Amino acid sequence: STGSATTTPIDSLDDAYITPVQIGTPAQTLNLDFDTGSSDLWVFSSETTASEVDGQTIYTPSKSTTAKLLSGATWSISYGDGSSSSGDVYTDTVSVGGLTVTGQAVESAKKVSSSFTEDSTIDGLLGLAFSTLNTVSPTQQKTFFDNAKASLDSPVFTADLGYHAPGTYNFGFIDTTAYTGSITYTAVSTKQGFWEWTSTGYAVGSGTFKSTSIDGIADTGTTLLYLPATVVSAYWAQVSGAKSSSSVGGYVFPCSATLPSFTFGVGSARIVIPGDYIDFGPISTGSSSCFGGIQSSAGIGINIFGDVALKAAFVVFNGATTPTLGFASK
Repeated sequence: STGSATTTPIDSLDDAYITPVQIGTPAQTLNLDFDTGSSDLWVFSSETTASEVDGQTIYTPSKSTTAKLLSGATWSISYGDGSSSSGDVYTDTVSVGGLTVTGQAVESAKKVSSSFTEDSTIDGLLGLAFSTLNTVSPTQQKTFFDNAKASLDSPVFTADLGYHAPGTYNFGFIDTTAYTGSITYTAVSTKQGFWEWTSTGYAVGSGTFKSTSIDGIADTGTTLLYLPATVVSAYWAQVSGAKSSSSVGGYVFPCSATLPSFTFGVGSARIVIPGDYIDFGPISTGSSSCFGGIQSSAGIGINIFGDVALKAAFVVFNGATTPTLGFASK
């Protein structure tokens, strides 16, 4: 089987992308943030504290004839950005882009942190990291991809995120018309539960490529590109007036500046992030200080190839017995 769904930016900055997901019978369609950095499929629901719901579409298990409470199971998750959610668990039928999984664990939120409440466009998350990170207790649950992968024509999914435009998540096939050139595959470590890989280096603008190993994770649920402070400093040094601001929480630059591109290595191949993808706009409405899309990872513990990086590529998440990642230009 295969599936194919369009993913749409939630705002003019590409701060996140939402993909419609059909849950239950009759279908309830919720717009979920596909997140290759986590492993829980959780949703706003009829069980979420009413004061913590503000415009989201909710899943109501009682209205689904295929929903079944997963007796005793609870979940609680805290994300790298300090947000969190928790609740109980149903199994139900879940379909993405025509691909259907029966018995999928659908984590119903009873509580969500403020950042989720305040974002009316995201109705939950669909984790696509490895199932070892799933938070359901006492019986850990499988991700949608893990449940689907036996049925898929090929055990893969692809992320083709758009720059200021919709893109595509495909399951079970590689759309050879969606990219240019060839796909370069690179090794993945699953030891932390992430799509963790090692970039071969970087270049800033038209500068020379620096060969150096940069271990990091491919994370569709992170907006920005977080890299070691040495790399980030080398990038912003090429932007006149750019500076790291403790008050704002990272590198800012004059909105009048033209940003250089940033290149990252995938084996012997190179992915070029155009400079315009690194512009996240004014730090506050009307300000002439703009927020940079490449930031330091020093205070994270891990480098993160977020959407700024991934949207410059056609990315293959190969879930074969020995997983790999593939990157092509597009």
